[PDB]
Amino acid sequence: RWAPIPASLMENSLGPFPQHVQQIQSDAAQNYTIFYSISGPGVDKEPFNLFYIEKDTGDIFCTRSIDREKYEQFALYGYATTADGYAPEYPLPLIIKIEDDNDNAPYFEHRVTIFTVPENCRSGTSVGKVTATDLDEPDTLHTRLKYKILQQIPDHPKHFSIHPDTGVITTTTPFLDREKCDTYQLIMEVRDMGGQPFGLFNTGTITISLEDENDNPPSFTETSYVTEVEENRIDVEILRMKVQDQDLPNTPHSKAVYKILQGNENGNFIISTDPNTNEGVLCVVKPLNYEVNRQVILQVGVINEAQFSKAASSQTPTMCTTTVTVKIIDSDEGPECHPPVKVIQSQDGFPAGQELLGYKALDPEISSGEGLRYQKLGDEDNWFEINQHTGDLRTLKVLDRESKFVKNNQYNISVVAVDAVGRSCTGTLVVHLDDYNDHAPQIDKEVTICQNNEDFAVLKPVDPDGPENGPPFQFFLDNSASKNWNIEEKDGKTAILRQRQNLDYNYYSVPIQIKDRHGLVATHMLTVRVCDCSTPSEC
Amino acid sequence: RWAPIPASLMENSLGPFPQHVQQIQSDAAQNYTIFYSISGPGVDKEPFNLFYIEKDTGDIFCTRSIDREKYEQFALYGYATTADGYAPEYPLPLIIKIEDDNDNAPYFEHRVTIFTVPENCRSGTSVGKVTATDLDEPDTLHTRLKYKILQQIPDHPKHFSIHPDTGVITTTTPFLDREKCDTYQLIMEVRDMGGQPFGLFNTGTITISLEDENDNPPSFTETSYVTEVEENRIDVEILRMKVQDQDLPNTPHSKAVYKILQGNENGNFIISTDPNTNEGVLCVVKPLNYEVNRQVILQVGVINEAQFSKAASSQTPTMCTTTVTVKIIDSDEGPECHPPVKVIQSQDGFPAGQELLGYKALDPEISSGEGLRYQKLGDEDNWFEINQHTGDLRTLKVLDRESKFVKNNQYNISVVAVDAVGRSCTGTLVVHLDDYNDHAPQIDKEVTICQNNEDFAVLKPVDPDGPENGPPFQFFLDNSASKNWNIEEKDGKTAILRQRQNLDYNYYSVPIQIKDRHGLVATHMLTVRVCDCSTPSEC
Ligand SMILES: *[C@@H]1O[C@H](CO)[C@@H](O[C@@H]2O[C@H](CO)[C@@H](O[C@@H]3O[C@H](CO)[C@@H](O)[C@H](O)[C@@H]3O)[C@H](O)[C@H]2NC(C)=O)[C@H](O)[C@H]1NC(C)=O
Ligand SMILES: *[C@@H]1O[C@H](CO)[C@@H](O)[C@H](O)[C@H]1NC(C)=O
Ligand SMILES: *[C@H]1O[C@H](CO)[C@@H](O)[C@H](O)[C@@H]1O
Ligand SMILES: *[C@H]1O[C@H](CO)[C@@H](O)[C@H](O)[C@@H]1O
Ligand SMILES: *[C@H]1O[C@H](CO)[C@@H](O)[C@H](O)[C@@H]1O
Ligand SMILES: *[C@H]1O[C@H](CO)[C@@H](O)[C@H](O)[C@@H]1O
Ligand SMILES: *[C@H]1O[C@H](CO)[C@@H](O)[C@H](O)[C@@H]1O
Ligand SMILES: *[C@H]1O[C@H](CO)[C@@H](O)[C@H](O)[C@@H]1O
Ligand SMILES: *[C@H]1O[C@H](CO)[C@@H](O)[C@H](O)[C@@H]1O
Ligand SMILES: *[C@H]1O[C@H](CO)[C@@H](O)[C@H](O)[C@@H]1O
Ligand SMILES: *[C@H]1O[C@H](CO)[C@@H](O)[C@H](O)[C@@H]1O
Ligand SMILES: [Ca+2]
Ligand SMILES: [Ca+2]
Ligand SMILES: [Ca+2]
Ligand SMILES: [Ca+2]
Ligand SMILES: [Ca+2]
Ligand SMILES: [Ca+2]
Ligand SMILES: [Ca+2]
Ligand SMILES: [Ca+2]
Ligand SMILES: [Ca+2]
Ligand SMILES: [Ca+2]
Ligand SMILES: [Ca+2]
Ligand SMILES: [Ca+2]
Ligand SMILES: [Ca+2]
Ligand SMILES: [Ca+2]
Ligand SMILES: [Ca+2]
Ligand SMILES: [Ca+2]
Ligand SMILES: [Ca+2]
Ligand SMILES: [Ca+2]
Ligand SMILES: [Ca+2]
Ligand SMILES: [Ca+2]
Ligand SMILES: [Ca+2]
Ligand SMILES: [Ca+2]
Ligand SMILES: [Ca+2]
Ligand SMILES: [Ca+2]
Repeated sequence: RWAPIPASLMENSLGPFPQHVQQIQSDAAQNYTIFYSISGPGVDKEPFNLFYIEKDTGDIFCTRSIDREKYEQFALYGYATTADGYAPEYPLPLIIKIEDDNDNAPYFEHRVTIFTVPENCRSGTSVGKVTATDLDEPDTLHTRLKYKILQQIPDHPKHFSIHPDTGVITTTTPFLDREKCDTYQLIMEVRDMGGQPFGLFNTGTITISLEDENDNPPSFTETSYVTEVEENRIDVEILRMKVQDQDLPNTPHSKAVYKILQGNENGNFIISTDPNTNEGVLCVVKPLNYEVNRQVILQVGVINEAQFSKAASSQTPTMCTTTVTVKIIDSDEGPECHPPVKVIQSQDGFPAGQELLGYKALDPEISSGEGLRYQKLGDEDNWFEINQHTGDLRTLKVLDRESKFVKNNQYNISVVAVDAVGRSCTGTLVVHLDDYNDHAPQIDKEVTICQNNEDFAVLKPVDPDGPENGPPFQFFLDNSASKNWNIEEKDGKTAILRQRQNLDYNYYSVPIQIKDRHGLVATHMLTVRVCDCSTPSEC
Repeated sequence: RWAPIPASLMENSLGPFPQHVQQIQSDAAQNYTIFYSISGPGVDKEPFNLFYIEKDTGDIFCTRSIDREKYEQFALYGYATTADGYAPEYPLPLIIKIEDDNDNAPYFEHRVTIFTVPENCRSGTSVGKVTATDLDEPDTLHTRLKYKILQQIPDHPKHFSIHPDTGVITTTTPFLDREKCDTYQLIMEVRDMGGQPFGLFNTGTITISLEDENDNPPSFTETSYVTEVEENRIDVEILRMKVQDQDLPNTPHSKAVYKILQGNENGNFIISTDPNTNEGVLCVVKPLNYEVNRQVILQVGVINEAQFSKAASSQTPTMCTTTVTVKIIDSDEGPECHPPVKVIQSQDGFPAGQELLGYKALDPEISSGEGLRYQKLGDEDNWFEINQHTGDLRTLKVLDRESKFVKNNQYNISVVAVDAVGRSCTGTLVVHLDDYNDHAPQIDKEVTICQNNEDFAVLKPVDPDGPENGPPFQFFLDNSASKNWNIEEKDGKTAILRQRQNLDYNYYSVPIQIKDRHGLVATHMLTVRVCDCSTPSEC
């Protein structure tokens, strides 16, 4: 079957109705009469009675106006029957095609649309795309939409340009900046018919608001800073420096972050950020001493939580920094005494009535150290006497390491220094005595031996001198015990009193001399007890 | 077969070519491949390659612009065959109908055309009809013509009016006159599109020339005429009168015809029309006699060869006529003599030397008959002698009816009258004389009779007088022969000489008297001889 050739009706005909469409006719109309009849969606179906046919002339007619956008075409059947109801001709499948006119204006899905763009973006940066629906016959001039910007606000300079065919808005300058203007509005138009002035149209708004980029570093209020704090302070804020950021406030592009760049090596200072005011609070956390440093110079800088961009302040070093000089003020302190211990050395044979360098107390204000009233405290055998105005020492006794108040060969005396108000230090003074051979080997003199269980005694000398000036000892007999006693010296620190087999139960006496390593003699009278004991207790 | 549904093309398509017309498609295409092809006057016939079909898509296209006025529609055949040569479809009869736009202006067949009408016609008289060719599609606005006169010249009054739809020119007044205006021009316009101002148009001329009708009778130059001709003249023109006709000259409406209305009863005059000058020649054909009438007065009229019309001077009495007075002149004539014979009566016994009224000779100039010199000619026995002046008779001899110069009782004598110049007539005078009884019956005297074969004779008298003064006669005897002779009168002119038986052979003498009807006696002596003869000569 061949496709039917379509007759065409223009939508929105006003009249006069009934309006004429086409004329169907059959050649078999000769010889005998024929009754023309019609049927299809449009006559005996929905929509009803849109068409009808003159029973004789075969002329088709139209009873009402048609909206192409509701009905695009009608597929009908043409008939040729006769009064008797005979049917010479098969039915004619015809179609009536509804043609389109520009009876619809293109409109915008939404009155006002938003787009957003990052500031400082490249020109030709495409920002977005608009689309308008036009219900006319598609892919025809009646539907060919053309876009263009009707007006921009602020009016100049124009930063936007829309491609008329696609509807893409794009940028025209690279100089978009949120800090100069944060939002632009464009009034738009859609004209069908290819944009020719007899086209149908509507307008709409399209607001463009810029998204912020951190293209501005923060900057301090004043060009440079100065302040004051007292020495030996802690947990106190020195100053508050405020800052300016030209970007979006209360955001990582706005919030500041300070850093002490140079000057804070020891850790004396710390800086932090008041979160409610975004200023930098400078505090003292470890104390300063006026005497060591009178002036500290800090260089503090500021940065944003989030990073910098735009490539004008990014390649180049643009953290803005100011130099804050913190002055420390003087407090007149009591006296200090470091190290907590001084030490001086001397010979053990050091004479009395001598002057010796004692504890030096350094006054912090003036290094001369005068104006102080020293004072001894912990002196046992009173070896010393202090100079009240210079803290020097005067020997009273002859010094002597072998004193029963000499542990480790040292003597302890503590001194209290006092200033002209009531403040006081304390120092400890160690007296390290070097040794001299001023003693000789000493021993006990009450010897004791049993009879049938010992033929000897063991006698043990002790040189109170130092290990260098002590043993090895040398033991001599006096010949008072000529050939009734004898002594032998195996080691250099022990000796054994060998009696001879000529003994009585009595108290004999044997004089014995003993020598130190150098040759200092002592003489010792031993009273030996000769008991018939067993153990060294039964006597 | 159902009639094909036509797809439509606008003539004068600008483009863009190739342009899409319609799309042929076959249902049997889902089964196996089909290659579409078309053919008809428009593809492989004339005009060639205007159309073509995409073999697969079935779209028909058009390659060039079409002039509907060259080709009103194209009847094509669409074919759907396959590579294998199968043919699902019989060929599809298509027709591509070319639509018309108003691209032709209606024009006039001839720049200037002529029509003609007779003058003095009724208003609404149809003069002619114009037709313009417009090659556009008939029965549409593109050809719906409206006609109109743009200008008529002479400008006023407008005598013509054209019907805007049909193109028939008509008259508007009845006052058309060729003698006032012979020709009109109409400047015309034809506007298609129903004469609406955006219609196409052209102009033309239409000359109207009036046909002449005889609406003017001819009229004489002079108000009246006078002239002179000679008495007793023949075959000569008396005068030439010219005439005026304001109609079409040298035509049956101009050429004249004269007729004598009154005055020419006897037939003296005849008039005719000179064909070379159209004037009237008045002639004499029977002669005039000055003495009878000195002046004749004629009534002449003139009319046109062709009859009069318009029914204002044709229905109404308008033959113009003039009175011609023709003067007759006197001619000095010879003498005339009518009747050519006179007759006069008299007694036969009329005396000599007597005067009698004779022949009258009429001189025409003066009726006195004087100035005339008469003269006798034919008088035999000289009965008369004529008077030379006037026409009298003088008896010379005594008159006598029984004269031997008188036949039938009349006497002829001719007289010639002569005037004082030399002209002469001739006349005869018959003299019928009355009878008198002056003679008596006379007879011979020589009788003849025989004896034995005759007893009587026969004698016959003759009275020279008239039958009235003659017989019947009466015969008397003198009684000289007492009883020897006797006569009897049977008839009125008979006589028989009866002798008696007492007779002897001798020569007797018998007196016989005889009288006429009235009683005049004569005596005659007969010498009668009676011999014994036999025949009428031998004695
Ligand atoms: C006389 O005064 C001096 C003052 O220093 C005493 O000598 C000091 O002895 C102390 C205790 O032995 C030493 O203290 C240190 O202690 C830590 C742990 O507590 C240990 O790790 C160290 O090795 C050291 O022993 C101190 O260094 C030492 N000072 C000096 C200058 O020698 C001395 O003991 C005093 N005399 C008497 C009789 O107490
Ligand atoms: C219809 O009538 C015509 C008369 O000219 C005739 O030729 C034709 O055959 C008729 N129709 C049929 C189907 O025979
Ligand atoms: C520019 O950018 C917008 C959003 O990225 C697009 O919609 C447009 O087509 C062009 O790429
Ligand atoms: C675009 O402009 C028209 C002006 O004709 C407005 O009516 C419309 O609302 C939109 O602003
Ligand atoms: C688009 O929307 C704006 C409001 O944002 C209107 O002012 C404008 O006329 C258009 O309707
Ligand atoms: C300084 O320091 C000592 C302890 O080392 C105290 O005993 C003295 O009284 C002073 O306060
Ligand atoms: C009037 O009559 C003329 C003939 O005199 C026609 O030619 C014209 O068409 C109209 O009928
Ligand atoms: C009819 O009249 C017009 C005047 O507009 C002429 O131009 C034309 O030639 C025709 O004579
Ligand atoms: C008819 O003819 C005359 C000239 O004879 C033109 O003047 C007129 O315009 C029309 O062509
Ligand atoms: C009168 O006279 C003429 C001559 O003058 C004759 O010819 C005529 O016959 C008549 O006698
Ligand atoms: C009488 O007779 C004569 C001749 O005698 C004629 O000549 C004349 O005319 C008249 O008749
Ligand atoms: Ca619609
Ligand atoms: Ca549209
Ligand atoms: Ca539409
Ligand atoms: Ca920026
Ligand atoms: Ca920014
Ligand atoms: Ca910032
Ligand atoms: Ca200090
Ligand atoms: Ca200080
Ligand atoms: Ca101080
Ligand atoms: Ca010592
Ligand atoms: Ca020692
Ligand atoms: Ca020693
Ligand atoms: Ca054309
Ligand atoms: Ca046309
Ligand atoms: Ca036209
Ligand atoms: Ca006239
Ligand atoms: Ca005339
Ligand atoms: Ca005339
Ligand atoms: Ca005369
Ligand atoms: Ca005369
Ligand atoms: Ca005369
Ligand atoms: Ca006589
Ligand atoms: Ca007589
Ligand atoms: Ca007589």
